[PDB]
Amino acid sequence: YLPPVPVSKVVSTDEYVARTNIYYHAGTSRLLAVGHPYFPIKKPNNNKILVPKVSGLQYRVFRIHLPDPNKFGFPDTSFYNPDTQRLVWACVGVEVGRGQPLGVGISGHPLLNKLDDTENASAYAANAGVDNRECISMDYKQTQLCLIGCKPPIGEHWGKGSPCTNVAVNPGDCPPLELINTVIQDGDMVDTGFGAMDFTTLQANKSEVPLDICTSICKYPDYIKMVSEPYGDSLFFYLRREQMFVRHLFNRAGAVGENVPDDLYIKGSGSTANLASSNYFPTPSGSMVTSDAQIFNKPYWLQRAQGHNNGICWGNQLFVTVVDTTRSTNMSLCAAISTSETTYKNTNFKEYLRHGEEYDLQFIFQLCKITLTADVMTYIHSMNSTILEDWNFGLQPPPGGTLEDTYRFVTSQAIACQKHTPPAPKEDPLKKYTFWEVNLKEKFSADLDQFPLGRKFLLQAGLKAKPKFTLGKR
Amino acid sequence: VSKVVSTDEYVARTNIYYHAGTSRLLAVGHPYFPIKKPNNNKILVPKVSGLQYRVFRIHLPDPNKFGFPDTSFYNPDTQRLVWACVGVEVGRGQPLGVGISGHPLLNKLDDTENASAYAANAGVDNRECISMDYKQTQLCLIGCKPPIGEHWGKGSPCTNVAVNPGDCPPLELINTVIQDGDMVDTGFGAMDFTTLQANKSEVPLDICTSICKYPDYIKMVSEPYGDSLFFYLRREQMFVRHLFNRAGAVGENVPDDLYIKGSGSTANLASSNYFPTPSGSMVTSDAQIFNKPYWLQRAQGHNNGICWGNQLFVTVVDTTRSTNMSLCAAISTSETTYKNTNFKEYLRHGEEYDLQFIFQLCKITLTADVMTYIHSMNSTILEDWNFGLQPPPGGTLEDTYRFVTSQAIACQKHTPPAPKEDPLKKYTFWEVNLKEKFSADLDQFPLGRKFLLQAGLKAKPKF
Amino acid sequence: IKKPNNNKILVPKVSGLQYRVFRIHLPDPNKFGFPDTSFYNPDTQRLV
Amino acid sequence: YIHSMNSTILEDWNFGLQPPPGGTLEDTYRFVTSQAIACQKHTPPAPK
Repeated sequence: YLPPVPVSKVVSTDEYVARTNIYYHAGTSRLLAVGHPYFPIKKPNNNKILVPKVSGLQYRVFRIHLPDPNKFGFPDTSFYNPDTQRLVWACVGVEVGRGQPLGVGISGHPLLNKLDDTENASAYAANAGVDNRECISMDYKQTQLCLIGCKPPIGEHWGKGSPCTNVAVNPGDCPPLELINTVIQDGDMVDTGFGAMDFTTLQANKSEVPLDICTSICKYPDYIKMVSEPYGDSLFFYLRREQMFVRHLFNRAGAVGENVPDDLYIKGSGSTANLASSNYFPTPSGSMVTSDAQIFNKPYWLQRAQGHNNGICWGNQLFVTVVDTTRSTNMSLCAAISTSETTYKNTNFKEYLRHGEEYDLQFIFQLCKITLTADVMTYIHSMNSTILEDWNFGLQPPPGGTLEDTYRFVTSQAIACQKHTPPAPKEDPLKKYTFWEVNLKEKFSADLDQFPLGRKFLLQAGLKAKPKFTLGKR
Repeated sequence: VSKVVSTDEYVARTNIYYHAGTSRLLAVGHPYFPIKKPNNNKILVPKVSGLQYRVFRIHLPDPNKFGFPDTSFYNPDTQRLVWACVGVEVGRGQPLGVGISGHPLLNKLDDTENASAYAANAGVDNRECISMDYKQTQLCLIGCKPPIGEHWGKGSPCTNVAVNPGDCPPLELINTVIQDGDMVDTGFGAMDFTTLQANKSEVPLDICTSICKYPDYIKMVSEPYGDSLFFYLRREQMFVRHLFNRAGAVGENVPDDLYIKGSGSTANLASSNYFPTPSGSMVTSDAQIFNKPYWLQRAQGHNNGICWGNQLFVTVVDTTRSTNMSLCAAISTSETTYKNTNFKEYLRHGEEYDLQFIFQLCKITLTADVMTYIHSMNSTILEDWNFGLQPPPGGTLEDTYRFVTSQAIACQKHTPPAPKEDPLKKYTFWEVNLKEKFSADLDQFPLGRKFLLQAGLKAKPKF
Repeated sequence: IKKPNNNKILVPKVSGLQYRVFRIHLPDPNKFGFPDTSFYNPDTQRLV
Repeated sequence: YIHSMNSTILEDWNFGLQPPPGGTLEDTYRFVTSQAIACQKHTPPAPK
């Protein structure tokens, strides 16, 4: 309804939204974490962990919340009746601080699938034995990237799907592969260049790769999928950098999975008629870091983006994804169980492994208003109705009469508390999805000049009315 | 627009007033329990006492059907008519006197008011025959939605600790619609004794099975439209009389550090539980809230005396008339030497109210906002009106006739399901029909002329 | 009510005879949105 | 007069120091945790 008829050409978010005259910033200072690089340290008898597995290799998701435009007001509001009009945060600019010293903590595995070196063969190697696996480590591809939007980022991975049923499933068959997209979660594992997939399922050996990735299913972001969003709300911006190069050239150790056609060579003799393993694998090697590759510690100013979405954070909500390989340093240390004896005894000493983390979030914001027609209300509810859930705004559809309400009696009880300890209604439909959280809703300064970040923005766009305290000469 | 508005906005007041009312009421029953044939489940006598609550559902006929001496002043197309309730009365004819109740086996230890010596040891089944008076109370409740009560009750405990037999059940606050026949508080609080009291002897008969309930003014008035009640009045009083003990195994011992260990007779701790004996006080002719007119102009809710769906509610409870007349019949009229074996004893109990209602007539103009706002409030209202349409279906049907002719066309007629109108039909309670009783004159009635007297403008023919 | 060996309360002691204090916080009105705030200056002024 | 009455009042507002400059200019905010190994943010007492 309303007079004209439903033409299908979308509006881009700077159509209806209006940019206010006023700006803000707040944010947390920093964060830490420690952890063991390889695996979590737990109470051995229990299943509960004393320590989680932690590394820079872990995708770190971050989700931030903002105060209500209606409840949280501001020094000059003059421009709106809350009846017909509402307000929304807009994200003009973003920072990421990283304060660690830069270095690599690497990793490896105590049993690695390996056969031989293919680089220079001075003799024909032996034949497949029983469990020749060995203890080997490797560096990883270096990577830096940043992700910003109101919907979570969406990665992808390989997986084993169900094959169409023809060949009777035989243990040891080559399993079918399938390419699967999924939401990114916290603690998730960067690719090593060995691909986003499930090793533990798809590799029965489990010894093919270092511990960290062997456990989990690594994921990789899809620009194709994500940016495809005709809203732009998944992500309206990003940057990325990565590098890799080859180091060593090896063979797999195990029974040949799928045989080589013999017509591809000429028949051998002695042990040369015995085909050594044809499965080769490269050795990824991280490269030299630099000071200038950092995509961090530097301001960005995001005005136009690829989607209709322009810098709008719907539902008081904003996301950031961060990937750094530079700070991956894992420090080693030991405490001696006996400090008496003056002779060095490896048994006296238990070496220990911990890892650092540091982070910053500092967020400019510009406030914004919406004028409401049904047309407006149509699209958004059409777009996503949940935004007309939390925010009525003030209104259900333009009648928007109240609900003959339930006003809550749960406030304290007799130890009944299923007025809910099985908690309150609605949800985050993504609440199941684990990832890290911070509330800023308390922090906002009314003027920027207090902070190092902001004044840059005052500097960047220049000062219209420069701060004047009538000090200095009069 | 959101945010409910004062009904006097869109409603307009007319120039016409009407009156109707029942002739009267007179009720008889047994106070303590209902009577039924011993083998049968059918009631021989219904249980009746003043202590029981009284609900009154009062229908009105749709005024839009009610032709006026001049109907021209409105258009039946664009508009409707809905009744406004200006003023309300409650008649009571019984002579004022107080009833009473008790129980033949009452859990009791001893008198705690004065003790010259430490008590004895609890035996088995020391319960006694003792009675007490209930708190005096008067209240009145008026509105277009059912009066909302509340009570304590047992909820589902947290599942952590395994409940052993005799453990303390957790407690819960439970709203419900108020039903007729339910019991006033005795001062023992609104809850279900049946569930939370296994002894069944902890209170006098009348309330033992039922659930005493009490109106929660907050949640009631908390309704946005006020349609639960737009008005009320309340009076009650109580004072203490006796001080007793519960007799039974102690559920939870007192921490010893709260006292000093005794010895001999003082070694055993007497029952810790005390419960009061509530007492009604002197009744008076002055505090009666009945037999006197009321005038409802402005209420707490945005609803101003608007009765939606031709429906209006009255909830009235009083203990002042609780008088229980006792009577006796003789099984043998011969002997002149009296014998207690000769007489059967019975208890019957009277009840009398009366109802007279003013009404004012009101028209509603429509727009979309109007139509929606109501439909927002309660859409069932428009159903009883003629607006909301609702195109029907129905292209074709195949009648095959005839069916009892047993060449089989299928087996067929399945659509009774919607005589159903009252959603509260599950709730049984007192009923009255005024629909016939309207009249267009306030002069011929005792009540009405006061309405004129108050607002003035006596207008009567000449003689 | 408390577990007999424990020091932790099983049930809180409650009776009408107990006094009741109520502390009531308000949020700072100097952060708080008004349909029109221009009637004052947040610099030279305050709100309580 | 206010500072006479109760000085703690001026703290909760702005107005940290007597005429119109502003600021408590040593360093302010810090957090050392997230997940649980290192001895918690609450090993130090609550200052406020």
